[PDB]
Amino acid sequence: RCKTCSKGRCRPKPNCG
Repeated sequence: RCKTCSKGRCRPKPNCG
């Protein structure tokens, strides 16, 4: 549960790929 979805956008984490 490291990946987070921005407000409206959904992208991978910088360190948690």
